[PDB]
Amino acid sequence: SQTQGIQQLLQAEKRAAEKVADARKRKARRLKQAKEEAQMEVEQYRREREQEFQSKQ
Amino acid sequence: ALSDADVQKQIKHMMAFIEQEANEKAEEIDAKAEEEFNIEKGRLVQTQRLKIMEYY
Amino acid sequence: SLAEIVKKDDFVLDSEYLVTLLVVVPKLNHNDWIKQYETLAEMVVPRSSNVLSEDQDSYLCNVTLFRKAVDDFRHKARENKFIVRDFQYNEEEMKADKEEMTRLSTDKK
Repeated sequence: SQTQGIQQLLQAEKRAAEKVADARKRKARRLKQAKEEAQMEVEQYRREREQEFQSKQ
Repeated sequence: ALSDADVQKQIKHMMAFIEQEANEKAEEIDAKAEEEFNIEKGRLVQTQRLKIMEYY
Repeated sequence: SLAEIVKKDDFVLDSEYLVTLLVVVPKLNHNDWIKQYETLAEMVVPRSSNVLSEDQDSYLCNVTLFRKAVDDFRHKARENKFIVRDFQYNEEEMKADKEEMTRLSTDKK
């Protein structure tokens, strides 16, 4: 590898780092999405429980 | 006599794992992002649901 | 000591995958090493060879090549009667040696 191989290696490493970093950022945002969606789910569960409380009362 | 054929042989040897193993690392990071969807949703808000159930 | 031989321009430092190696080579096999070093290892850089320095019996020559292929590079180099002078760019050592030499000379005076 005189010059072509070094160029291809550099692009390969840059793309690899981009893949890993993008996956990490996706994971972070997706964890935030998990927390938000499940918070809404628990809000719905709370609404159900309050309705049942009203019926019981 | 090597010319650029030997260069391309080493590049065929090298690229196909240096780029693809990082791709697989990205894919398993996403898979663990799904597993952590599940872990967060079954631990944090699960404890929250248990607390409110205790209150109820 | 390589206190007064190497230079930073001969080294490809801080690279991701490549490194400069130093190899003493006999005069009788200098051109032979130049024609053979591209074949001495794979993932090497043709036309990266150079004559860093010389003496009355050999040539200290530097080559840029892959870090994984250095093992077989030095192996085949030993197969072709070339002794690898293992040393990387260390300005600290060189300046320390020069300054210590001058310091002890002046101290003795």
